[PDB]
Amino acid sequence: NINLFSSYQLGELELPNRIVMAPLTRSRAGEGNVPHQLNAIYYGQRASAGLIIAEATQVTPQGQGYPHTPGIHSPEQVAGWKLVTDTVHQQGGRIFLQLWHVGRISHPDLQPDGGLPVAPSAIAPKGEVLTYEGKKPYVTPRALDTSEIPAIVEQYRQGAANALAAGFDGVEIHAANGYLIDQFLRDGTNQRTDEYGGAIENRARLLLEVTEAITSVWDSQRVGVRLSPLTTLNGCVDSHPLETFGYVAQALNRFNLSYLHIFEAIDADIRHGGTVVPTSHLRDRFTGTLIVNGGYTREKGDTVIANKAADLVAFGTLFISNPDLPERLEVNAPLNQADPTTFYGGGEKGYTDYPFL
Ligand SMILES: Cc1cc2nc3c(=O)[nH]c(=O)nc-3n(C[C@H](O)[C@H](O)[C@H](O)COP(=O)(O)O)c2cc1C
Repeated sequence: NINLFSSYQLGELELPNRIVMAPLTRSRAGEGNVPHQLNAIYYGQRASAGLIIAEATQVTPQGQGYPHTPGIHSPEQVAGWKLVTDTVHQQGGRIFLQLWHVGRISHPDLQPDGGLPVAPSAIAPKGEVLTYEGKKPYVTPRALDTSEIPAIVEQYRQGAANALAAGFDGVEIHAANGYLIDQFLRDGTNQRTDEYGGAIENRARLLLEVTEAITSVWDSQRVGVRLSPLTTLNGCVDSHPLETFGYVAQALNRFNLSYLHIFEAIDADIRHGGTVVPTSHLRDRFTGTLIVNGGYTREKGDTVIANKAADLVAFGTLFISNPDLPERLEVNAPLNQADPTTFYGGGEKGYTDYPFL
């Protein structure tokens, strides 16, 4: 009778419970997009998680899309992240870094030399993007040349190598929420006519090449992949999500990965006649560890573990406000209410000052 509090063997790591801290952008990086002591305190406070997945962290300068997110491309960033991994390990926790490239979801003001964001296809996102000077309209990204795809893969490989030097326990490839890899996956954002567009094997190719490069740096059971099959975030939608995401789930088996992590869009059920990609479909086609996420509670997490629908359950919002979420869920304590006004940017307030039980 396994439940959220059951231990789990994730490759060589023994997780003390099945509760994962989802990756959460908090936009509190210092100069040079470098993590600092306050970020180490924040993650250390949450080290009772079975596994922490750190916030999305750009693998290269062009992969930044929002002010003050941390990177994993410079020696100063590695040193700052080692403060974080040192603290988490001292607290007896485990932490993976989520490796990011935002693709088109950026602005020239955040790019080297004020250049265009890059993407599979030159299709502007709708609406506005935050810059240092304030909100501005998006521009149209540059479509990468076929010859530049190896450079993207190499940027991910280097980000993964830097994460290894920073003392992480593993890495998660951010292939969700409409960022660069997801832009290639989904046909709403990828109109390419080379071997990276069109057929599903072509749209999946960037993710698979990135995965192969990263599993050349890390043992493969320390590499996870995140997908979000039915999100509409960032204007990124696929026309045949069951076929697309079911193909990816099966295609990842041969890499012997740490896990596949699914963020189940919060409106998946109401935004269709029903969910067009039940997670069961992905559970059936990926044979490894499955993390599920999106609106989970103690009740719902225990149910999915008991029914064998998932192995691990990641919590986002609740881990912002409850540093000791595992203990609170275990003893059925009150939960602190998250304050969205301090999710992104700032200092201690709404970051390290949510109380323990
Ligand atoms: C403030 C905030 C920042 C987030 N940043 C990231 C991120 O860096 N990477 C990611 O893959 N998802 C990110 N997400 C999505 C969360 O990981 C999670 O999937 C989502 O909030 C749903 O889970 P929940 O209902 O447990 O919060 C973020 C969500 C929030 C609320």
